[PDB]
Amino acid sequence: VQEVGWHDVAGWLGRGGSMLGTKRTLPKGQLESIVENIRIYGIHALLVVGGFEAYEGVLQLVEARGRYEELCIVMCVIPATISNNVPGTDFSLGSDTAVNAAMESCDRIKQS
Amino acid sequence: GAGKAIGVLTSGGDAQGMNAAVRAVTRMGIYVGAKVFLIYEGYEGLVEGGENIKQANWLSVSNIIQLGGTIIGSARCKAFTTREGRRAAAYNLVQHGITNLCVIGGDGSLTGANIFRSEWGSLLEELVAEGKISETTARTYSHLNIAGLVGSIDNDFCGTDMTIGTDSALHRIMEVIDAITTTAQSHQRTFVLEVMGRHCGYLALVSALASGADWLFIPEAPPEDGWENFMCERLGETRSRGSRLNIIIIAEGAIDRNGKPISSSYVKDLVVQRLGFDTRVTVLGHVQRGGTPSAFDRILSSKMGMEAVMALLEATPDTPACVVTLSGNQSVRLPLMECVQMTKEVQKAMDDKRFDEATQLRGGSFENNWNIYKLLAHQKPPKEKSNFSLAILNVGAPAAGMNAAVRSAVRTGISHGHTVYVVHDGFEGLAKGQVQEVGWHDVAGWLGRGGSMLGTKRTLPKGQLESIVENIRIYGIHALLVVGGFEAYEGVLQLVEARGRYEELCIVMCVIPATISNNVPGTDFSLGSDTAVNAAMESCDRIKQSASGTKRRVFIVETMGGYCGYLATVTGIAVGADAAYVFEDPFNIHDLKVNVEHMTEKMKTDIQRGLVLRNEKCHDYYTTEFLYNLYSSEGKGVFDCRTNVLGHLQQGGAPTPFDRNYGTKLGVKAMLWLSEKLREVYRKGRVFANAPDSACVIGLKKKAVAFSPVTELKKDTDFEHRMPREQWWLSLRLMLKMLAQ
Amino acid sequence: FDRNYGTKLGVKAMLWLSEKLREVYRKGRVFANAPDSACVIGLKKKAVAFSPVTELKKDTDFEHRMPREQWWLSLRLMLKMLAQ
Ligand SMILES: Nc1ncnc2c1ncn2[C@@H]1O[C@H](COP(=O)(O)OP(=O)(O)O)[C@@H](O)[C@H]1O
Ligand SMILES: Nc1ncnc2c1ncn2[C@@H]1O[C@H](COP(=O)(O)OP(=O)(O)O)[C@@H](O)[C@H]1O
Ligand SMILES: Nc1ncnc2c1ncn2[C@@H]1O[C@H](COP(=O)(O)OP(=O)(O)O)[C@@H](O)[C@H]1O
Ligand SMILES: O=P(O)(O)OC[C@H]1O[C@](O)(COP(=O)(O)O)[C@@H](O)[C@@H]1O
Ligand SMILES: O=P(O)(O)OC[C@H]1O[C@](O)(CO)[C@@H](O)[C@@H]1O
Repeated sequence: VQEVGWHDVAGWLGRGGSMLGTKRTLPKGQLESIVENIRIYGIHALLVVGGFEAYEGVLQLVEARGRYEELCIVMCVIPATISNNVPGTDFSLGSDTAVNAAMESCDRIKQS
Repeated sequence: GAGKAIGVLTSGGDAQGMNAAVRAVTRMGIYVGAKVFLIYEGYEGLVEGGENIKQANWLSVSNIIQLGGTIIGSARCKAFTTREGRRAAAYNLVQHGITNLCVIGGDGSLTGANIFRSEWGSLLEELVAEGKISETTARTYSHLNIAGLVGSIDNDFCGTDMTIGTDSALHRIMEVIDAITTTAQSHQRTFVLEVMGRHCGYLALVSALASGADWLFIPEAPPEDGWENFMCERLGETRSRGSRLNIIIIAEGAIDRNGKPISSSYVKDLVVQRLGFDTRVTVLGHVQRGGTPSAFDRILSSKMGMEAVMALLEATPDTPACVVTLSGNQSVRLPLMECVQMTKEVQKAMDDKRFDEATQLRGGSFENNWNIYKLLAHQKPPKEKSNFSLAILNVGAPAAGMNAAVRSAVRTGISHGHTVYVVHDGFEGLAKGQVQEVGWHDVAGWLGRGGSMLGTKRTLPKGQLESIVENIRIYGIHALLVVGGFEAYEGVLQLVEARGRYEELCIVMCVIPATISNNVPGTDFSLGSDTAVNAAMESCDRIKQSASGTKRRVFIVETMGGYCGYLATVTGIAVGADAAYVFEDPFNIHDLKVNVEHMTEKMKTDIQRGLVLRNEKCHDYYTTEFLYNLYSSEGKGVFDCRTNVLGHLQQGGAPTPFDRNYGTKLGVKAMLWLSEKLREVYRKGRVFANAPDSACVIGLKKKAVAFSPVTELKKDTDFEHRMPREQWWLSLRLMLKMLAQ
Repeated sequence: FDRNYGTKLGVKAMLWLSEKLREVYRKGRVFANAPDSACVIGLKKKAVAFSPVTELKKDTDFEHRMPREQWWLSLRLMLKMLAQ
């Protein structure tokens, strides 16, 4: 974990993929370590932008509140995955680029 | 569904409750279409035969249910032991055409009955051989079927949870001991009471537990060597440290480690010699075998007699002899020889000094009760000194036995080293502070006081939830043992839903259901309903006596109980009411017309009286005034009617021994569970209980305790009518209806 | 061996089952709660033994469905040495 400033994220608008890096890991395997990092840094909100595994992970943190104390923390998901499969959203962030790439690939195949 | 005959007889040691069993057996047997014979004197009249036996109708067993003992004698017999008496009895039964025989009595009568069944065929062969009876009659009556009821106050029969008449004997013991405790406290006299109990100390343990007696003698746990010094240590410790009175219970079958009997006279001589405390000795004698049977004995005996007749009807010759008993709180049916031999093996192993083997053979419930009483009796020095905190509240209406549960909760909490607080006036008081610490001696002697000493209210928390949060923070409470009624359950539910926005309410909560209506969910018998049923029983008995005096009269009794009709149903069974209108059984004008018609027909017979109950809110429109007008109008010319409202008499006076013991048991058990959760969720030196498992209702399920969580139960309650979705006791309404013509 | 082993296990398992079933019958109803009421008949190193089913749980790999330790691991040295 590291603090971020205003200039630290300038120019990242036009870069594909993810700059911070992403994973398919789920919290409940390492939930104790997540609790330790939330306490040491004293975090008070998680804006978990991601795909389906983001939704499932936030669900696990919600039900993890029953025993753990510092997971009483505001959480906000942002659905971003090409498949457009997170619930509660019609268009997920980043599916349009995927449809366009599929469109261009199929156009080239159709020409062949 | 029957075209055969039944025989009913009581034998062995008499115990109040027999008359109710005979009434239920007779009326059920007639209701199915069989022929019932009343065998006076038990086995003696059975052998004698002739006039001692007579066929009975619906009215032969009327106006006896409220009497103790038996009306048909139960005289002990000897000739039935010899085969000459058994063949004479078989001749009498065949001459009356009895092929099914329900025997009520102890283990010895059942043993003799089972032997008589085992040789029935040979006896009929002998009777045909001598020419007394024809072969065709012997072929018609070729088999005998048996159903046994354990009528005893000692409660030693191993196959049964509760034997017929033991609870009423505990009532007689409690009447006597409450009388003694007055003079004992007055003159600082240590008393010695000698209860009954052949070779089972169940009556002694239950009386001691329900009375807070300072020492007990029972054969299941004989006192260790040199127990006299331990007597001196305990009695000196209590009497020096505030104990005005002291009570010593002694079963008549008490023994030592060497099996030698310990005389009550030895107890008196020891206490006088070693301490010089002014003291006396008393033997309750045969008072415990008589009196008006308690409501539990009437209801139980009626149900068990019904089930016994059902067993006789559906039994076959290949089926062995069976006894109808209680497991948990239902009517199971067990084979006879297994329970008899189990009882002989236990009693013999006790005689053989294999005390531990007898302890496991009897059942763990006895040992758990013995351990609970030992813990609660005298103060052991605590050592843990935990950091937790407790606030025990009384919520709802006052109900007999709530003081007992609060007493056990405090003392069990102290034994675990908590810092228990008592909050007066429920959630209303907790909002206004009114919190004080409690010590061990602060709650002594509250076992035998009815109502609630701390005070109770119907207030719910959500109106003053902010003030509750302030008081939880300032006192730093870490658990709430909310003993109370339905409003307790709803209040704890509000605190659960309030956890989402308040950090202070992340607190373990344990409900204890205590309210007369028996309407909290997740519990079968709520603490303090038994005293209410008994008070309703006594009130209706007095009204029934008044009605029988002025012939041709009916009474409309409006019992309490909220929307739940447990109280109206069970008291109707316990007093033989003509009906008990209840919300759970919707009725229209046609049912009331039918009930009036039953009353019109019944008024032609000898029993020119009636009684119909009504829960206070069993119907939106049909008020008690409406029923009074209907019965009087349509019953014009044959009888008149009067109305009564058993108001807060239902809450009863002193708590009955069952409610006293049950409160003590729920207090200790809820405290052990609470001290389990309360440390299982300990983290960062603080408690954080937020899962739904942390808010429960300790309740007596079918077999034993179960801790159902509040949120799961939320789907099994009707908040509008304030009662659970499904109650277990609806089957009893069938018995109530069948026992009326 | 499989016919003999099947026959011998069937007899001995049935005998143990009848023994315990007669042991736990009391007061007219069967009631089997202790862990010894559920076991696996198996030929141990020497002869037959009845291991409680729950007690074996600490020596079972439910991920891969096999015991933690197996006796036949010594045979792998046999296989490798007998080959060049
Ligand atoms: N070995 C037996 N055979 C036949 N009947 C017996 C036997 N033992 C006891 N009884 C019966 O028990 C009756 C009364 O004896 P008792 O033991 O005092 O009654 P209870 O059943 O209450 O223990 C006797 O009349 C007898 O019929
Ligand atoms: N209130 C009591 N009533 C009857 N017997 C008791 C009572 N208290 C103790 N005893 C008997 O004395 C035995 C040991 O006494 P106890 O109070 O447990 O001291 P300790 O901690 O040394 O065991 C107990 O097992 C019991 O048999
Ligand atoms: N007065 C009563 N009303 C309703 N049920 C009762 C009454 N007395 C006893 N019972 C039932 O019979 C059971 C007998 O309890 P007992 O053998 O003394 O052990 P324990 O109290 O630990 O359960 C009780 O648990 C209860 O289910
Ligand atoms: O019966 P509930 O609804 O559980 O509440 C307990 C008390 O409420 C009652 O209705 C009595 O009402 P009040 O005491 O307020 O007059 C009884 O059922 C009982 O004494
Ligand atoms: O000798 P009795 O009249 O049977 O009375 C004493 C005995 O009666 C009993 O009630 C037997 O039913 C025992 O409890 C008691 O020991």
